[PDB]
Amino acid sequence: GIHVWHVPDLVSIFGDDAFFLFGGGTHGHPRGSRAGATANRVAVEAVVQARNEGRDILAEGREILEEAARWCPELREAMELWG
Amino acid sequence: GIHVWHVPDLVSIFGDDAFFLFGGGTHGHPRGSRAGATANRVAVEAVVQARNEGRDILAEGREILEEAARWCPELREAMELWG
Ligand SMILES: O=C(O)[C@@](O)(COP(=O)(O)O)[C@H](O)[C@H](O)COP(=O)(O)O
Ligand SMILES: O=C(O)[C@@](O)(COP(=O)(O)O)[C@H](O)[C@H](O)COP(=O)(O)O
Repeated sequence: GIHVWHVPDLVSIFGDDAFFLFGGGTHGHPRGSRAGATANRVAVEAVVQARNEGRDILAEGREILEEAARWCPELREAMELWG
Repeated sequence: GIHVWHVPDLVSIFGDDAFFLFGGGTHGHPRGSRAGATANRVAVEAVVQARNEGRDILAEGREILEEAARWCPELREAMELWG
């Protein structure tokens, strides 16, 4: 039962050599599966980029996700729906 | 100085044989011009189609635009920002 909000913690644990499966976190998006997949893809790619830039993921996950939703609506709707 | 909110009034006054120019209503979108041009395009087609459906425009413009924004992310931002 993972969604966009769990992306920063997941990247902290598993690094880059792992699979993240969003069963209900993709199809549960308020605008279908295409938006849900884009939201998760944007969330992961944004958190990884910040980690590669030296930011502290565990502490700045919320800020990274907000900054990415600031330019991606699909992630914005995903976050405001869950958690 | 016309934005998405004025589309129900513009379509009612002018009909379908006219040009609508969104100069500052396209580039003033909180996410650029390509996002702004989509919100203007979706708003017009939603109002025009709902007029071909027989629904009243001058009274149900707000509702029509809200149903359009429910599935268009670009239109939702434009309606939130202006008015
Ligand atoms: O069957 C399910 O629920 C899932 O498809 C999750 O889909 P959602 O993402 O929609 O919950 C997973 O296969 C199980 O959770 C496996 O968990 P484990 O890896 O512990 O076996
Ligand atoms: O200069 C401007 O304001 C515009 O570029 C509109 O920009 P916005 O769309 O940002 O207002 C138009 O040329 C004038 O409004 C013309 O108005 P008229 O058609 O009455 O000459």
